Amino acid sequence: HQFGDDVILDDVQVSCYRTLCSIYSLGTTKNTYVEKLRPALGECLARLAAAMPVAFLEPQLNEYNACSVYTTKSPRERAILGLPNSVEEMCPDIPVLDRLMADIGGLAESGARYTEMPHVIEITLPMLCSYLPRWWERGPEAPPPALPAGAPPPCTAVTSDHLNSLLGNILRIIVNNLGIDEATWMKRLAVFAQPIVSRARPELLHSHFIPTIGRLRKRAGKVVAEEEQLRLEAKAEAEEGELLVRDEFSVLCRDLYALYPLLIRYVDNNRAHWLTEPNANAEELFRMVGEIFIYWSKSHNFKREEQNFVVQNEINNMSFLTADSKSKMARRGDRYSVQTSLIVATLKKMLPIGLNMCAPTDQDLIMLAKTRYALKDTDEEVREFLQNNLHLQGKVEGSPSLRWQMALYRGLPGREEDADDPEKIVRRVQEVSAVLYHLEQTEHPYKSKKAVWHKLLSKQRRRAVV
Amino acid sequence: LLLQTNLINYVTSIRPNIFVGRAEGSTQYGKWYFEVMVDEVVPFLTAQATHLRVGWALTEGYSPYPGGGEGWGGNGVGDDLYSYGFDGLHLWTGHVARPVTSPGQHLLAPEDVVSCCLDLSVPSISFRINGCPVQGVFEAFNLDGLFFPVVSFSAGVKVRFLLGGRHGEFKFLPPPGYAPCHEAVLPRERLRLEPIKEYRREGPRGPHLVGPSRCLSHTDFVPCPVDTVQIVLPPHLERIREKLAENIHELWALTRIEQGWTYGPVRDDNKRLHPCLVNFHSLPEPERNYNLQMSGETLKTLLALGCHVGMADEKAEDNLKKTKLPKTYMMSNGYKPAPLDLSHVRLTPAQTTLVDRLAENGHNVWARDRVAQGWSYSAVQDIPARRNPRLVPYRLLDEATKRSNRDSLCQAVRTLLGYGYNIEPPDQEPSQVENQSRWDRVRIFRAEKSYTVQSGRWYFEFEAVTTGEMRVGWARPELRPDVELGADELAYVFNGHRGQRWHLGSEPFGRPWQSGDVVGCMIDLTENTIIFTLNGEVLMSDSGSETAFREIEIGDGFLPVCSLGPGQVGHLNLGQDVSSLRFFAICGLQEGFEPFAINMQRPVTTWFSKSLPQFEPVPPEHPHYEVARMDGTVDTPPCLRLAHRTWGSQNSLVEMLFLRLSLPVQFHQHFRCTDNRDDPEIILNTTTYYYSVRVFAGQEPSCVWVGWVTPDYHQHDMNFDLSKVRAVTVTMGDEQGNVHSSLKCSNCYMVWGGDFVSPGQQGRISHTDLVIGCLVDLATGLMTFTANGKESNTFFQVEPNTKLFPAVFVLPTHQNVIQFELGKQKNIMPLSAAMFLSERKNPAPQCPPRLEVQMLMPVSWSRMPNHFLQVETRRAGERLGWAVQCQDPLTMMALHIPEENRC
Repeated sequence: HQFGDDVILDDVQVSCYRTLCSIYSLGTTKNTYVEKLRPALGECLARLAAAMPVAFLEPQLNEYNACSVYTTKSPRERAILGLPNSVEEMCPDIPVLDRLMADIGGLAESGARYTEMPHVIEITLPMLCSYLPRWWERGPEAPPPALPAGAPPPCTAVTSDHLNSLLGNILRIIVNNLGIDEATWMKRLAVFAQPIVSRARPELLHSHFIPTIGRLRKRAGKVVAEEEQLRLEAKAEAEEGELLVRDEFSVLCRDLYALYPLLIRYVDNNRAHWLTEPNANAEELFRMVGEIFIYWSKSHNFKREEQNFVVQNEINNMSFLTADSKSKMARRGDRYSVQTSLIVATLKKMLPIGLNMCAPTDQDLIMLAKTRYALKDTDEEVREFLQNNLHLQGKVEGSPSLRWQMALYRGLPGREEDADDPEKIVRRVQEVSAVLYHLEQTEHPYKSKKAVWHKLLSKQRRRAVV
Repeated sequence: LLLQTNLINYVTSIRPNIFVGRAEGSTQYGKWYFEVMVDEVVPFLTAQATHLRVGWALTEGYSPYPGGGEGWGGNGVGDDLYSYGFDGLHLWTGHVARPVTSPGQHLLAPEDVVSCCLDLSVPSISFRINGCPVQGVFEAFNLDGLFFPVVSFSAGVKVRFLLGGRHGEFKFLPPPGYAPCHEAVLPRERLRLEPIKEYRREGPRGPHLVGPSRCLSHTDFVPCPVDTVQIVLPPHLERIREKLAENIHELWALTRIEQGWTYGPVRDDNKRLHPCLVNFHSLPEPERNYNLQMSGETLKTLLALGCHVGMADEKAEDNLKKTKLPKTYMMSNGYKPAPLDLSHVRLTPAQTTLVDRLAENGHNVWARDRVAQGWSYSAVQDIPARRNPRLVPYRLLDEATKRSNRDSLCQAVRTLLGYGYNIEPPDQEPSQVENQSRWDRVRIFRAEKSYTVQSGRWYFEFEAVTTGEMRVGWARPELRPDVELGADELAYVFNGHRGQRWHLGSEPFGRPWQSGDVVGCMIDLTENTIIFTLNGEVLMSDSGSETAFREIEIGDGFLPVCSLGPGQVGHLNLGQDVSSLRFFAICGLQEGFEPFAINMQRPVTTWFSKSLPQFEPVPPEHPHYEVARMDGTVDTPPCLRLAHRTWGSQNSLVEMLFLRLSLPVQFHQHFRCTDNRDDPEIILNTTTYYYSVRVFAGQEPSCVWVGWVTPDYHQHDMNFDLSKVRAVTVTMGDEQGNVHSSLKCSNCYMVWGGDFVSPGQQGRISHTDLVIGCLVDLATGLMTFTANGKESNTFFQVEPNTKLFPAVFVLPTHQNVIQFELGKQKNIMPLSAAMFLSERKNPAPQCPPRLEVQMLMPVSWSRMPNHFLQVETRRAGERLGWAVQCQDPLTMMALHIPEENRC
């Protein structure tokens, strides 16, 4: 409710400073008791940073802030209640934004694991995720009205570059701690990092997102290959190794539910551009998510471990999907649902990219490839099938709709008619058709009543079952 | 009988933004003058003659909509009882042209100047052609609203408004006491030429749909300060009165200094001097004589408004810190009045609201007082004429004056607080404006039913130029214009003023738009879903729902629809040109949705809700009202009886009901130059006809009006009274006086049952039934009434060829209200003989099926023309005035209903 600038002014600032600076001091202490407490401390610290009206990380410019005790009060005050006489001394232990951001970047490039920098992940980064946006609003790059922009200097210096750097460093940290068995901090890091993704620049895609999803996709491919081998060889041993692959699925899904929620926001803020000016990196990311979703639909263990992760870890997923409206504040099925699943949601969001890849004429080939995939043909099989049935491409001369659709295809700057080639068309149709077919299966599985739980017969024979 | 067709030109009306009126206590001058100069006129650009008319019109009722209307269309000045016009040879009112004599009679031609004068006291409207008098005047017309100059024209015209001063230069001197209309432009507005009640304009990307306009009233100019006469003031307030007075004097002096006035023996604005400023005691008494009451009124209003006033610190009330102006600043006198220090005083935000409120009241009191003295408003200041550019109630005032008044008042309040008289503001209270009528508030635009879709995936866009009340979505073909969009089951819409989705009620959905935001409405009839996007982002409920609506039943189908509230502007793109769609590619294309008009050669035809009330047959299934056709007996005549279906029940509808009969009686073209058995010769040669209305016992006659209506009655007034009937008098005389003719014109001719109820307020409810009889002689134009066989004094005289419908206006107080009795008196024919040619000579009363009860319905669907007249408005210059031009012709095929005389 944006009440901080009116509530925390004179002594509430002192109390909030003291709380903030003690909580930051915790970083030095290493103990068993601290470990369990750092999550809640970091959450409280984040909410304090979002609300607290001063910029304690940028004190040198506090002179320009009016919601500060040092400006509001006379120097003859602040002496009756012992104060350092300088904003910097209020608690110097907390570093400035520059130093803190530099330390985060250094750890990320070094490859530090969670154990080396646990204070950061659990306490510091959430605080920045709440600090940087609030002060980006009040600093330069903010929407300037004439007089407000020209009159008082901005206390803060936050720009979109700070947020982009922080997001990149966070992604680097996650990839460095990607394979580890125990990464309970990821779920919280994602929820804290979500807000700052809006300022994310386009270059972040190529710099960070593509390699992450590529590594994760490759791991999923290896695990499903092991699953196929374990099914190929079916013994009492098959019970063994299945535990292993389920563990791999659990850790993998943890990494996915950490990374995707940020990507969804990045897509929602760059889909318009990716569709107006086509982006090859966006298409590659679509291919990645499509492969992952295909593995998800094909594998029984992958899906069930995803569900288990979600239910045990109390992941909302509806928060991640609907946060924009929420942020702006203007039953097992309810807890987890396939449609709520991030794996399906990200793919649905990026599907427009893959359909933009496909020209309108290719729709007939897409339908045929869907039929073949329902016949359970392989990727190379559908490729050669469409290669031999390529002549069958749709013709605009027959229908008027294709005329204006193809006119728009021209209107796209990146598109050139001479660029289209048979191999491109067959590959493109293969990818989009596979994704759409598996998505149809997911949408209308008919999986219901597979294990009836109406238990009507048991309500009838209730005395007999006992 | 058969419908008639002819080709007619489109006619448009243009007015300046000058609005004049008369009301008790109004700050507004009665007499006004303007001129119109003709530059170029094409008599016959088409087969139909060019249309040009000049005159005055009334805001509340002059709604000439393009194309169809009364008579054969071409509605303009004088085609309604709200407008008064002059074409060169005739005076137009009520769609009737009355010849008027002028020297060199001729239809308006180039190099002709029409001088229009309006005197609101009489009231009267007069004309002069090229400096020569027009031997005819409108008078005795209604004053229920504001008057504005207007010219109605077809294509083939160039004209220039001359309003005086800069905004035109008069060619003939205004007559004495008649002000130029340029003096009426309000402080907050600038002079301009505008259409009247437009539902459509052009813009950069395309046509903009326009909602109803918010218009002023003659009462708005009346200042209405809160009453403070009956109160009592505490002794501390009485004593502080004079000190506060002299203090505001010295503050006035200080401000006047900072502007730059020095000591002067004379007060004038050019003189650059301020006498009062010598000492805060030396101020002349007359200034005190004015401002002591002003000071007292401050405190009296503080009491009236409910603010709690006490003493906080008598020590500060006695002793005060005094801020002295800098000795650096110099005065002729050498003494500068030193006011109280403002720094030691702080005011809460509630104090600021109190300041706004007391400024309202102070300005209104001053205004109202000057009005009693005889002052009036005028954009140009003339003190000898008692005209002021500020003599308007505070709300209409300009922000600059307004701000000066807040600052003065807030300094005065801080001065009182320095005196230490504590003031506690009361809690704020809500209020409702009720500016427009509910029917006139909202306009609905929809696609034509031909475009109804029962299958597919369709997309269309709606840009919101305003951020106010507008709703966009999908509607069923039988959508009622009357109901608000989404309240019923016939519409699924989104309202971005609040972030709501409407279908059978409101539910939160999505987020409000900003200016320029585009709402993409998508409908999937394969998945049976409705989707809304805002600038490429799918709006979601307070959940994960991507669909506003689900499980829709296709039924008849769906149509694009939008609703604009007052002061609203939208742009509806149905996708005829796909390139014009800004967010279709971002959302809708890959999803497969197609534009609603992807492969349509011509733009989709639209219909809009027209708030002009028209008479429609009473629905057989109407929940509240039932009409019974009662067969005639030997003792009783044929009858049409009205009953209240839902009387004495919650959900019942009790409101004014305007009813007429479907068929008229028409008066002769040429009027003649001057037991209980009907005599055959008399009854066969008579021209007198009769009907009656029986008001049943339990129905209050005071709530009943009986008589006739002309086919131009469109007045749907809940607060109905015979004073609301439109009336006008056309008077023609010789060059000097010598009135040859005086004709009264009115759309409504009726009698009040309160005039016939014997004085019986005690036991007002009467077991008896009241039978009001109405008689008309179709050869003399004479209309008379009977109460219970007793002749009433009320009589009417109407011109030949007039059409009149039997009419009853009633407010039900009973389940059995009224009975149209279509019978006869001795030697008088019934209405059937007059209505039907075959029965002209048959006295036997009878009610054929065509005769039926029709009820006034405020709103109706009307087709929006595909093309609109292109009108150029400009300011040619200071002397030339404001120029209006229409050069390109437009024609419409008109279908004319003869009995109703509309097209």
